[PDB]
Amino acid sequence: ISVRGLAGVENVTELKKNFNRHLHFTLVKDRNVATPRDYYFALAHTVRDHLVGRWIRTQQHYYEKDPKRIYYLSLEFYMGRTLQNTMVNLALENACDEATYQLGLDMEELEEIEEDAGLGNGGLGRLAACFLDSMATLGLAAYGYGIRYEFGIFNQKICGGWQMEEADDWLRYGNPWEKARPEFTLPVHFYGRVEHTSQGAKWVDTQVVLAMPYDTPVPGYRNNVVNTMRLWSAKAPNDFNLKDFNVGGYIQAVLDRNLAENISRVLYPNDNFFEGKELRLKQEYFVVAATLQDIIRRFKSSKFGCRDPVRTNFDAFPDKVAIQLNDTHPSLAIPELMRVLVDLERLDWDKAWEVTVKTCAYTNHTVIPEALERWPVHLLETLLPRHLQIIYEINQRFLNRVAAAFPGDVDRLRRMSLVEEGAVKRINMAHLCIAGSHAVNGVARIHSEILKKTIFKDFYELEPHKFQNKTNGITPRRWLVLCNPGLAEIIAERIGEEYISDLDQLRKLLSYVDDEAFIRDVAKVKQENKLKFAAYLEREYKVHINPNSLFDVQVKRIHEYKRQLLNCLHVITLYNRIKKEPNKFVVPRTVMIGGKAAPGYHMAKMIIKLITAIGDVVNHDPVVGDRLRVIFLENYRVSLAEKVIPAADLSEQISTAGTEASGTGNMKFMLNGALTIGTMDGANVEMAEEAGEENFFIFGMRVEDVDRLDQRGYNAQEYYDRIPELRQIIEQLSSGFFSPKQPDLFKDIVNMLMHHDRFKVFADYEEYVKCQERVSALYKNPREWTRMVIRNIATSGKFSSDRTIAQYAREIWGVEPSRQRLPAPDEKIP
Amino acid sequence: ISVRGLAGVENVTELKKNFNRHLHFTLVKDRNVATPRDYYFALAHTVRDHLVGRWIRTQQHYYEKDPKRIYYLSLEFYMGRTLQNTMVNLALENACDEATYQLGLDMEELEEIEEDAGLGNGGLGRLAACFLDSMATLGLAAYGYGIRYEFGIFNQKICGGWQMEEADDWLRYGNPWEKARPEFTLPVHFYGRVEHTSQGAKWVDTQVVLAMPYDTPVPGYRNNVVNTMRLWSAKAPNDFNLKDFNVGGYIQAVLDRNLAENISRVLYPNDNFFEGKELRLKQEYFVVAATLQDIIRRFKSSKFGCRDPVRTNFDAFPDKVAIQLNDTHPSLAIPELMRVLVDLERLDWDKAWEVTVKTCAYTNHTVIPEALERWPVHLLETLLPRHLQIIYEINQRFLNRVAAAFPGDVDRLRRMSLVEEGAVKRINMAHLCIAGSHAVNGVARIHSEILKKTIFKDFYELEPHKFQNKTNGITPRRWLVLCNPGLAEIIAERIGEEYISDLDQLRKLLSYVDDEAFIRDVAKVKQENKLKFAAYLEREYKVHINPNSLFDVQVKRIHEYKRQLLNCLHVITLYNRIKKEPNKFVVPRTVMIGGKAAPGYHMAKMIIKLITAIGDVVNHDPVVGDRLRVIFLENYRVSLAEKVIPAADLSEQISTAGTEASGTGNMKFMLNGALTIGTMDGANVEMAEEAGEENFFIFGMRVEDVDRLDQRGYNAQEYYDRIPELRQIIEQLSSGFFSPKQPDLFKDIVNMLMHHDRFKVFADYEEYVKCQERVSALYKNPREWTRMVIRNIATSGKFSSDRTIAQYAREIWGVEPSRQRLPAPDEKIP
Ligand SMILES: CN1CC[C@H](c2c(O)cc(O)c3c(=O)cc(-c4ccccc4Cl)oc23)[C@H](O)C1
Ligand SMILES: CN1CC[C@H](c2c(O)cc(O)c3c(=O)cc(-c4ccccc4Cl)oc23)[C@H](O)C1
Ligand SMILES: *Cc1c(COP(=O)(O)O)cnc(C)c1O
Ligand SMILES: *Cc1c(COP(=O)(O)O)cnc(C)c1O
Repeated sequence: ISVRGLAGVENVTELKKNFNRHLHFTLVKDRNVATPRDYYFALAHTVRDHLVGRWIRTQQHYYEKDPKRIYYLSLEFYMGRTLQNTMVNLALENACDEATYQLGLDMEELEEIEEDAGLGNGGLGRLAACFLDSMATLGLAAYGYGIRYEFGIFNQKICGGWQMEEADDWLRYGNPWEKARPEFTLPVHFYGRVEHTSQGAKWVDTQVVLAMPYDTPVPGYRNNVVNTMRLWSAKAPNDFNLKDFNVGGYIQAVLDRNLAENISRVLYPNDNFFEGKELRLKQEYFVVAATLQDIIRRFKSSKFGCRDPVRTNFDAFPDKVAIQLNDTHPSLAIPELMRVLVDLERLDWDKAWEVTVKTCAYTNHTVIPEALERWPVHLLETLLPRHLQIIYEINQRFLNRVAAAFPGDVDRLRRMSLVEEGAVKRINMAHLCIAGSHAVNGVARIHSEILKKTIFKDFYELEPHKFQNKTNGITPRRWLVLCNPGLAEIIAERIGEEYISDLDQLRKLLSYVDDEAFIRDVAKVKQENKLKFAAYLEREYKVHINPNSLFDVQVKRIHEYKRQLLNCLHVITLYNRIKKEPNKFVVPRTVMIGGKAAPGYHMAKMIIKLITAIGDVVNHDPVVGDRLRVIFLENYRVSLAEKVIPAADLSEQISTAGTEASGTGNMKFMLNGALTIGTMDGANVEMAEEAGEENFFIFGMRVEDVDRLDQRGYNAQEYYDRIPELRQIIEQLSSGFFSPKQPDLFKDIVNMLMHHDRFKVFADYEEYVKCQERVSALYKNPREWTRMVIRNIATSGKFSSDRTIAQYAREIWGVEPSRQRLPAPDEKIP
Repeated sequence: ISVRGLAGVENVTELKKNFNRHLHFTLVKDRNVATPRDYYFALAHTVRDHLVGRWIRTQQHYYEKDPKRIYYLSLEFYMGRTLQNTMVNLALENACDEATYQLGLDMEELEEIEEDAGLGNGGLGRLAACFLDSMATLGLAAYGYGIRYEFGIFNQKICGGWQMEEADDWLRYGNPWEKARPEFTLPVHFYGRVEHTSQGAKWVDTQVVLAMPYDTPVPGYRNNVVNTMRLWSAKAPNDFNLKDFNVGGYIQAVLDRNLAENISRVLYPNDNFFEGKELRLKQEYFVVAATLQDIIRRFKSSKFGCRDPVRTNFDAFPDKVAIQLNDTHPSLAIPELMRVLVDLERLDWDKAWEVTVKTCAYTNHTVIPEALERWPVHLLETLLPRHLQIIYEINQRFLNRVAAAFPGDVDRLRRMSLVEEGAVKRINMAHLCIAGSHAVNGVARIHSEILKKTIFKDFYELEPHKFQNKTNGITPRRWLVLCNPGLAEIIAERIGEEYISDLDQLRKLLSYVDDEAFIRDVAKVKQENKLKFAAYLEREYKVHINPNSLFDVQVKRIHEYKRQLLNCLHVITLYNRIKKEPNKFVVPRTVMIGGKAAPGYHMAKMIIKLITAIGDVVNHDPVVGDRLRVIFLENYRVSLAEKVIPAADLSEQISTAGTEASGTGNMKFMLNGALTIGTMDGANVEMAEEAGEENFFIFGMRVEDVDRLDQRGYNAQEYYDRIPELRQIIEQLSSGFFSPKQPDLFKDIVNMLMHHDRFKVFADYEEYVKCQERVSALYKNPREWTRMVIRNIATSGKFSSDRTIAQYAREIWGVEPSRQRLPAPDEKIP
């Protein structure tokens, strides 16, 4: 059937009875009233059973051996579905496929019932998920810590061509994967005030909110390692949240508990955008405060909570603990670690600071200013009074270091301060992170260089040793084996299975680039994937597409910097050219654009409307026929990505040079047989460098060109004046050609393009359409298109998150990865 | 060990492995980190497994045979713990005891970990629970329908002698007994308006709230029948509760979902008191609206949803459905049934009314005015516009019936109206219930008579056939076998086990009233129970009591009508007499008073303080020694009742004659070997009648005496003037003898007693203390005290809820009870 594992005789039999056990005893149903959802659940519980044994021994193992622990703090974990991924990592896929088949059920049908765990916005959250998978596969004692939102990223609906948001009630039917651990609930404090008494400061009169943990297992790839992802949920205490007496109403008090519990209610749906709301700050401290208590508790046990030098010497803390800050969201971990060490453990400031810096590391994800977290001092002042004091003290000591290093450089002083003066004083969380971390890394070579040359230039000059680079990656399990079994199979047929946990081995495929059989196969799986997607499209969304056309797709969050607008200009250009010479042959294309817009991002929502507006015109023009279709992919999310990416021919990665720190969707398309048209931005640079620029479709300005244009001054009118095709498009938009009933509907888009385009869409237009013409030429030559595809696939090995994690491990955490199988799962009950 | 079932070799072995299965796979724990709570859960899941098989076949059975279904609607189900009760009804207690013993665990220790399901205030909620147990034991196709409150009755804490309330987060660690059934979620409507169009009225522009059901199994006593209790939970839809667009904030919209969900958040903590709050009305409609949809859906299937006369003829509705309204709380079921039949099914009014009346029956629980539900018309007008219209129409037609029956009786017309004029117009829910039900019953003979003679005299004259009586009862399983195994054993030793489901057989014990062995035994188990309680007291609450004294207990909700105050007067009298003649012998007593006060009931809270204030003085007077202790039993609830009742010697049932409709605590004490001191009120009358007044300690005014006093006019001063002992007590309270630091602390109590005592505490004082002297005399004669106890126990058979349910079944529902064992639980998987 494929290499989804063995369908053993004893195990298929064992699976079936357990499926039946759960359907009866767990779901309390009988075959005569069970629905597909019930069957999905019976299966999930059956699969979940297989890793608890391993989960228990893995955690017991770490307790015995006591290795250095890695704590990955993130406010986002974009997990997606977990049934298939679990089967894959446990080598259960075929056995399960067989067992459900014999029970008369279609496993694929049941998998579609699982709800996505959408606890993330996009790239940042998905990276955390890929990292968790790699850390387990590399046998690291790692823990993912976050927040268990009861409502994840909103489900996107398109009404009248506009995006409608609706709550993502992903827990509605329950989550079979998590395990509530109410016995490990921890208290988190808010508000209050600081008392300075005799021997130290005291944080007093605080409001208490409880943090209840929920654990989800993270299985490594076929190595019997099962790590833990601990997500915190907010709960109101039953006392004060009722006991603070003297009238108000007993009923009201109880109803008001959903005020403390709102902290973990919903994920902020902003991608690369900072919104300074109090609720967000509460969420950030909540995850940090609870996590750190858990980390220290575990440490106090270790082998120090037995003997060792005897005397809680936190001198060894950094030798046993590593905390990775995914962006600045969990930045309060730095002043919180100090607070605990100084205020509670009573360590001297300098010793505490030494420990803090040595255990914390920070990962920067973007350079755009509106993504930068700058919290108003009055907010921190009211909510976290002691932390503000600690931050001022950290700032004080840091600036003294700067002054000593650059005597008289007064402007440098204000530039590096963690405190920004002005309208309202604010705290720069990025500066906080750099000062309190021993390592700061960018997510792609170009991005890391930009950090040193621009945004954090002063900090790099002060401590060059802190700055590093760790190019992002994606997990080959979910992003190849899981979503593209067909491709994984033909690759395995030639080079074996060892590449699944050693992607570099994909290079061996280079020697099949002229193999007639392989070329035919690679091309066949892509055709099958396209036919499958084309069917899914009519199944769940309904309105046909041609599977013989070039599948041109751009899927990612809607952003001005991502330039979905540039894509739109090209689509309209294609349309206008066909209308000019109807009977001229052009390579048929199905351009698919999908992605969610943050609810308050007006321009992003306007772009979605433009996309659907273009499709309304183009898709119903008889003269165009099936040569051009414009489709907006609704509710783009992890599970949808697993469907479109394997079906794509052309991957659109066209952000303005210097704006996309790295990107990861780009890597997903490369691994799945799509060719890339993009700018020299983020990881694109490293991808072209790995495959050879001749096997990549690069166009547009480079970072330097953008800077040159800025010195000069960007004037869109110029491009409008010199390019007739461009002029024609802008006039079509302006006149209502794409919005008959509301002729001025797109005035904001046009106005922006012409007068305030921070991302110079027009500047890359000419080179973009020219490059697109080259893609079409090559597509007309199936054999050569496929050969270039093989060159990309064979050279994508570097982009596996296993490589990324191995680098973090060695160059930042100080731990050694290992591909050693944990001593089987075997029963055991001590 | 006792007759808690057989500890079979194969089953104890089977139990142990399943306990281990659950500890490993379900709880994901290993013996090295498992805590008593984990062990309790492993056991609960193991026991829960044993009834799913039966649960499934019972429900399948009803589907095949299609008997008339009984729907018991109640806003309260005071269930308590369910582990032990399940073991008892499944005959698993000994096997489980053995198995956990071999696993090295103390089953009794684990049982204490289970949280009470306190979804009720007291009597009314506990009655619903006893009824569910009896209906299952009598093989009735019955369903209990209610609301799944996430917060039940508050946990009571005594601080400084005052009651403090704190949220009852009973779901904190999860509920192993329930099964969420999200697939059966139903929508409930609120607000909106009524459109009268061509062919009928339409309820439009409503706000939708979803009702998600949770099912809990209700096992019958050893007959393999497992019925269902379906509790509804409120959930906000994901659309409109987000989709009603045009600014406000996406985040806010999501947070605002906890506005629709507040409906099932908390139980109103009022016992026999009406609070006209909108949230309460919403709860009442919520349970009614969801339940009725479920009832009709099931009906449409039956055997009509196959063939029969073919044509949804609701003519057979009353032949297949019976809806019992537990008090007026679910009264909206009447106009809701009409709404559905008329507005949706399009039946003519008269046919719909015929069906409604024939399927509905109402149970009245009290005659006190402040418990009467009178909803303001403006509230129903805004929240349920169509129901108000239907109620006016029902009223209209009903009054026309009255006018035709009593021509010219204009005052009768206004008296019987469902609409009350005055300050604000209100709807009398009790009148609604009588008009739309074919049966109305009181809960004890005297209460039922009072209803016909007073409160509902006009209605009784109109339709005498509607009025009935159904004396309350308690289940002998939980209230004897479960809480008093020792007593159940010695009884079984002489007459067998058949009495557990046939309490009348207890009469056979009369022939052992002179048996020397039995007398010694009955007395021994009572002594063991007392020693056990006396230990529990120091264990969990700490401060010693003497197990050799007479255990004088009054446990029930704190009320002015229940007269805990009268008890207080007696206690103070005892104290004053000892202080007067210290060296005179008196029978030692431990008087225990426990019960919760509604949070807003000031007087009730003042009484609790008085009780603790008396104990402060009495318990620390050296001269008193161990002859008199006054203890306030904290957090009285079902699980605590299971502990004190079996340990009691004297049961205090002293409400003012005519105020306690029935009472059930009184029956619990009679069954467990306590003698009763009480007034001729509620069921007390029937209890004395069953045991013989010579074996009961009756005192005080009868209903007639109370009425006589009212004609005359009650003047407390008179009693104050003629009874020195009483005068001395009132002056002690007035002067601060019991509240040194706050001398006027009890001025409200004294003022009330002297000027506005609606319950004439003083009028029964003399006869009360005189009667108490008779109890002490008899206690001094162990042998005779015990012989009187045997006369009470042997004659309590009539008070089993099996008898009550058998009467409801035959005289109201039209179904025949059956003690036939359902065809085993045996595996099966169709
Ligand atoms: C001037 N104004 C433009 C819109 C912007 C804004 C909003 O008002 C609301 C939003 O939800 C977003 C968002 O999600 C991303 C970005 C963003 C992110 C990176 C680069 C450029 C931009 Cl415009 O901007 C947002 C902010 O008010 C400043
Ligand atoms: C005059 N006033 C007295 C208090 C009463 C009241 C409250 O203000 C608040 C409450 O929670 C209760 C309660 O639980 C029971 C009874 C009650 C019930 C039956 C008979 C007599 C009484 Cl007093 O009364 C309550 C109401 O405001 C009328
Ligand atoms: C991989 C992924 C992303 C990130 O895509 P980029 O193109 O790097 O912005 C966003 N959303 C989902 C659903 C993803 O799978
Ligand atoms: C039985 C019971 C009641 C009812 O007691 P009465 O004395 O009839 O008022 C109230 N609360 C609990 C916990 C009960 O078990």
